[PDB]
Amino acid sequence: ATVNQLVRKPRARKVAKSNVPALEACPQKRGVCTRVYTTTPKKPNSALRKVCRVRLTNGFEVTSYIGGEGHNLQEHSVILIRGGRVKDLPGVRYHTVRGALDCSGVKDRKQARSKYGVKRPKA
Amino acid sequence: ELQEKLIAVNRVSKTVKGGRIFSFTALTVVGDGNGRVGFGYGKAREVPAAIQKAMEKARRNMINVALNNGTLQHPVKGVHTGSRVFMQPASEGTGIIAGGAMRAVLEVAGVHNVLAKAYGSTNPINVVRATIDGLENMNSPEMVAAKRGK
Amino acid sequence: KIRTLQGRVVSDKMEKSIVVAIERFVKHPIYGKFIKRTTKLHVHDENNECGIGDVVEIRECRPLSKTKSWTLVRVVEKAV
Amino acid sequence: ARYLGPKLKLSRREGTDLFLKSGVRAIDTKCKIEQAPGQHGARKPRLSDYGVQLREKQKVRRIYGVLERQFRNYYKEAARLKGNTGENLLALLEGRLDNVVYRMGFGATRAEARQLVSHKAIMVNGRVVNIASYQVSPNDVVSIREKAKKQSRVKAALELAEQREKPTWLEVDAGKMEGTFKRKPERSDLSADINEHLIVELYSK
Amino acid sequence: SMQDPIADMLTRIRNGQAANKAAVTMPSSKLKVAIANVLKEEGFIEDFKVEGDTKPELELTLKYFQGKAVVESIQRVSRPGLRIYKRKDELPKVMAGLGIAVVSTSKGVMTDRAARQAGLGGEIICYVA
Amino acid sequence: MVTIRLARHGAKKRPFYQVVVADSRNARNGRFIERVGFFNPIASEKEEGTRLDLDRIAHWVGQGATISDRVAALIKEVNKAA
RNA sequence: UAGCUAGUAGGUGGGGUAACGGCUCACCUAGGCGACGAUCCCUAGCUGGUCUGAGAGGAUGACCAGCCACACUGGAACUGA
RNA sequence: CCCGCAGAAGAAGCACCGGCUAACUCCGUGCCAGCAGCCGCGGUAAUACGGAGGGUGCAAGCGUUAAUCGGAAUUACUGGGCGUAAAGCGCACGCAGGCGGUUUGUUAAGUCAGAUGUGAAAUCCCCGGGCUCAACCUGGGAACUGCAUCUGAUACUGGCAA
Repeated sequence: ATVNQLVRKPRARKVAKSNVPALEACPQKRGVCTRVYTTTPKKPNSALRKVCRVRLTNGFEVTSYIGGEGHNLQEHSVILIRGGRVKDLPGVRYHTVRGALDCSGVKDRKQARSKYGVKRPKA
Repeated sequence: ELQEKLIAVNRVSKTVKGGRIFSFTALTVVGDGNGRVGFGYGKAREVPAAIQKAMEKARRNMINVALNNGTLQHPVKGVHTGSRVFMQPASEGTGIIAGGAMRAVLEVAGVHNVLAKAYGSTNPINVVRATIDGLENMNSPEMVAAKRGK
Repeated sequence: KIRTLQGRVVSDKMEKSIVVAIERFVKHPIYGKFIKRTTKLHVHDENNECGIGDVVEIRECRPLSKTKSWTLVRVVEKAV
Repeated sequence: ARYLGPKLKLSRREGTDLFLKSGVRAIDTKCKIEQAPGQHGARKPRLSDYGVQLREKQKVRRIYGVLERQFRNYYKEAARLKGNTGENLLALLEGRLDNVVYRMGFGATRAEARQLVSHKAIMVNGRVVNIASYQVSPNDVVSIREKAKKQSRVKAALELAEQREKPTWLEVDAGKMEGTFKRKPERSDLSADINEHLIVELYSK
Repeated sequence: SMQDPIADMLTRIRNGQAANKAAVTMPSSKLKVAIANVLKEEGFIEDFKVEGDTKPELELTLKYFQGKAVVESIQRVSRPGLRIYKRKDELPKVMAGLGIAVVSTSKGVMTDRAARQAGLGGEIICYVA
Repeated sequence: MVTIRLARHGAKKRPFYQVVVADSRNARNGRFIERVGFFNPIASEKEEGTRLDLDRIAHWVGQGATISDRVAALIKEVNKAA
């Protein structure tokens, strides 16, 4: 704080590391989804949350949430993980992109349709 | 030509014998549009009684400000409790660009185009109190020249 | 004229050469405080007249060894 | 890239006549103005501070028919120019070619003037300008070409030019169907009710 | 120990204005009489008087306009820990010109107006607001 | 060899050539010793289209600089005045 | 990461280069660097600039332009301005 | 680029609507299905979930994700703190370092003023010009806050002498 003390040793704010080690800080990665689960949340909430566990293409084995009502994932099903924490499940840090490699769009959906991988219904 | 406006209403509580009792606090600022700024606090059991006590206290307890053409004169810093507040005259630096609860007091104060930036705490009850203190100890070139001879 | 510097002898013991500390007094780029700052230079002198603790002026010349691109002009202020 | 919808709906959310259907008749009479901008339009909004700033910007864009990236660029240009940024912003919106064609009475609305400008019916200084946002300099002559002169629209539009207030910074003359943008409009020469400090403060947050 | 007698002088004047003191004495020097002459010239003090022979004592008769005090805020800028030397373009105005800043220029101890008019910057001693 | 030559700087299908003095083995739009005028082959039919500092050109040709065919054509165009 | 350095630091003489120079060799001296951070370790092409910022700064250095380095990997020279 | 032809004829999505944050009701579900940036919604009349109607914001785009700066005065040089919130070494002595009462003389290193050389061009900024306008291209200037040298000033700081 004294200016001599800063000449001797300057200020230094820490690095504030990343929530998502999707390495290189890439927007999506792809993985193999080693298994598929349902997992109970933390205390104020209760549900069964549909969550896969994925061997990414960079080596990391990370678990990942599966959005929307109902999926078609089973154990090999190469998916595209996205980045984004589900706070209610302890330790999922990622999401799966619905409407991507082996992850179909959400069936019978009409609103917020782009974020669930669903094409525009012809009418 | 009174130009009143309310900044913040809150629900405070008391915790008596049988449960809690909920009261409402207003915080308003009135001002004519040419100096003459006041604020009033006022608290009551319902919201319209609270705002009415706040306006009624704010119409009295009103302070003169030595404005420039449409704005401040020199950059001024006002502090109150934990809330430190800067202002800069911004000689036609268009539009009142102040924080919340400072935009209102500067709006009804009659100033039009200053630059602000509140620091510290930014509780609305103390960020005015730090704008009036501020606009109160801002003096004009005919007051400084009155003090120091010329 | 020539550009020269002034400094003091920091050590002596080498075979027709000397080493001179220069004190430049430079403002800190962030903090705005004028701070002393040295520059040690290996300086040549024929017949090694200046001892330790002196003050000597110094000019730049061709290379005479590794580093050593500096040679004295005038020894002042030798007082022990 | 332009609005293409119900116009009087936009004029009804703002609560104010935005001159979006000037056309044949008088004051609206079939708008249900003020009453219902949608299904819950009978509700008073109790609008916020962001809501009043936003709603002022939307009033101005929906008047002059400008979208947001273009408006935002006008704010950057009005900011960098010397003077008063609100007044500079209205001076940039008033020098638009479709606006100057509307002010001269060549189009009934600003969309009709924008279609006259768009369909190569308008010259400035003897050169045809196809562009809605051409920035008309002072002491310019903007006129209608020989094609699309003596078409019905413009005649009718000049018929309803006399019902309005005849802007001071123009030479409106409808005999030859040519006009002269003489000077930049003063802030006190236009509309009196738009609050441009609200849109300065909207973009300055 | 005393290492900044100028800031000591300005401290004497802040605490004399704050205590409704009529006059302020201190040990005197050439720089304090230079600054005090600038303050009398610009109207922040009423008068000064240097007495003594072998131990000079500067005395500043202070000003009070109304009940309020005239010297609203006097600050020391170029302290010994960190000295501040401005050019003629970097030379600041205090309270947007309503309040002088005493700069020590090579021509002498002047104000900001007087040294910006003289065309030369220097070492900015104190803000008087 | 130093060459007084043109260097293409405008947009696509709209060249603006700046006549510079470069060491001839540099790139075209690369390193130059000094620029000495310009040449716009369009510009409009207004006033100039080309201005070109003849004193510095005469300096460099005095030094030993060569001149490309366009720069020679431009000096043959702007002869002393026209 | 607190000690590092024996062609190492300097001198004399011989050689070498287009050119000064431990550049190289013989001999002599015992230096030199280092807490104003040497040495070691991790990372990294550098700059004009770019992005953000009221500013001071913070991040970055894709295109465009200046400089350096590399040309499968390790080394070497030949020709030649 | 200009002119002629036929006909509105070939040409509108995406996110959001509990608060922050502009924009609301009905129906389905009933701690489920699911949502979520934070606060948190959902255990039967859910403006927060899914659909519909309606609206809001942007628009040939619109959202999400990753990354940077901002907000963050939450590393504070400008511009923070330390009795009790995190923070005064258990207390001293003291080297290197930082700072240093007062007067006169000299120097002029810091400091200040001017000049010169340089700080490539582009980029940013200003005043203009050309592409129908704009983006874009471009003319002239300003700027590049720097460094070096020379000429001065001597109030403050430093050196030297008393």
